[PDB]
Amino acid sequence: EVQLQESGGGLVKPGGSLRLSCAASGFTFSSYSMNWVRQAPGKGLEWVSSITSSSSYIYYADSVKGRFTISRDNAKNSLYLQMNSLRAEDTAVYYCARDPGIAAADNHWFDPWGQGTLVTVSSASTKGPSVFPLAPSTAALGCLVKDYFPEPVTVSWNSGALTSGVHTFPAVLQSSGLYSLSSVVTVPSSSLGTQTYICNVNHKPSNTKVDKRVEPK
Amino acid sequence: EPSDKHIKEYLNKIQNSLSTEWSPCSVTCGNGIQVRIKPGSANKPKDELDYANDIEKKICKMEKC
Amino acid sequence: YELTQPPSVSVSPGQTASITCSGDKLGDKYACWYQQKPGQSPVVVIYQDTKRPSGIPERFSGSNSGNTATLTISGTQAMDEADYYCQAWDSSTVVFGGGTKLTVLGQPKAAPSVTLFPPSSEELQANKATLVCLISDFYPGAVTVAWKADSSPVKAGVETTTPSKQSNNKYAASSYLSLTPEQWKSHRSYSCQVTHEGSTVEKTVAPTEC
Repeated sequence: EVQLQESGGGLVKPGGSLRLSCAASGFTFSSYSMNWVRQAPGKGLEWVSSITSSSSYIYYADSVKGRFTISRDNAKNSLYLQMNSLRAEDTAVYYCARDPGIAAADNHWFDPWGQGTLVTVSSASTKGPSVFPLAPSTAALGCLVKDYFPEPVTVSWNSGALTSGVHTFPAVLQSSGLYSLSSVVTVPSSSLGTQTYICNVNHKPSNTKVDKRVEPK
Repeated sequence: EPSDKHIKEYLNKIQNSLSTEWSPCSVTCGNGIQVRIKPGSANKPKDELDYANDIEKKICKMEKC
Repeated sequence: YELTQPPSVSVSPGQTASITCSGDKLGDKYACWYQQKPGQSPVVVIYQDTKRPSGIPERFSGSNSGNTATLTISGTQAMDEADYYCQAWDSSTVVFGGGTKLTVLGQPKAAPSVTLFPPSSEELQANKATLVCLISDFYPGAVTVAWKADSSPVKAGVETTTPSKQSNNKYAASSYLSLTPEQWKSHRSYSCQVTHEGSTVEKTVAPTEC
């Protein structure tokens, strides 16, 4: 399984610096050109930088030249993006991407892509969520994830053991500038006394995880 | 005079054998192309190759019609 | 170098969608196409002008010549709704088109399912209170949400999302009403009212009920 996993995103002050990493597996990382691509929320894809297998040839988009530095450690199967002098307009999901094309034919495409990591450039401070149970009356139960910043928050149920019937709703931006979201799961009403239901709310930008038990009444 | 795009199509076609050795002729009857990596680029890894810098082409004339 | 795509292409189910990507002598370059569904990473569906990765449905095809690369989806299904990006290469710079949002029209209408949660006991004991109105499985993707305190329209404390596409191509939305515990306990009821295509689904909750 060819896989790329980014890390290092989160909140960063304007003018600050942040280093993204991308861990590769399932292919001979040391022989492939690797790329960074970014996507501002609600906007399009924008190429950022490329580096060949041996690091001998490096290129940058004009919008990041002189501020970002791409690098790699083949022995660690890792790709890096050092981001300096960040501005509000660098806020984006940053994607790791492998180029398995044919460079001799000028034939380049990206496959696969990582899951992305969200970088938020803002002067505001982080705030972890307040999590409350949405007790059931099949039944619907869930978790209210209240007043966090910045995005994103992930929600699993029973540490990923419960996936069917799970609906995590996109967060609402509030007048306070904080976000709130909800996640609900539809479960058989008969399990409401027997099965334990716990929502695992992860807010990596504030280093906060909450595991909220949701019981009847 | 084959276009560069058509030459690149053949490069992709024989991507598994592309090397500094002249490829087989692109056709078995008529005027085709042969391609290779420049000898001076023999020590470049595949992902550091470039069509305009590293690829040579020559016409071949096969008579098996 | 710049690549240009139409912002929007629409198609009826089972019909052909034609998504173009344009640029100066694009035909002399190699073009590829990525599919991106909401909240997911892009996935290549065509590369090297015409090549389809294994696992990509056979109804995706591509061509590139002149100044236009064309992504063609025959017999478009609702599950093909997504943004589609073309991409090329120019002097070691990778260039993306601006993206085309593909809409599959004429899907079956669906009234919203509405679930309204009262404030939790934990939140009330924290001296806060939020009513949570979760709206799902409606099509098309346009609703208007209003709240009532007993029967008076609420004009403050309401936050409502834009509708977003679900995995089944119906839409979801959520609306939150912030109030005090004393407001929650002193009113007879609160209502979330979701209007979709001129018809309204109202859910009500009360402090004196369980």
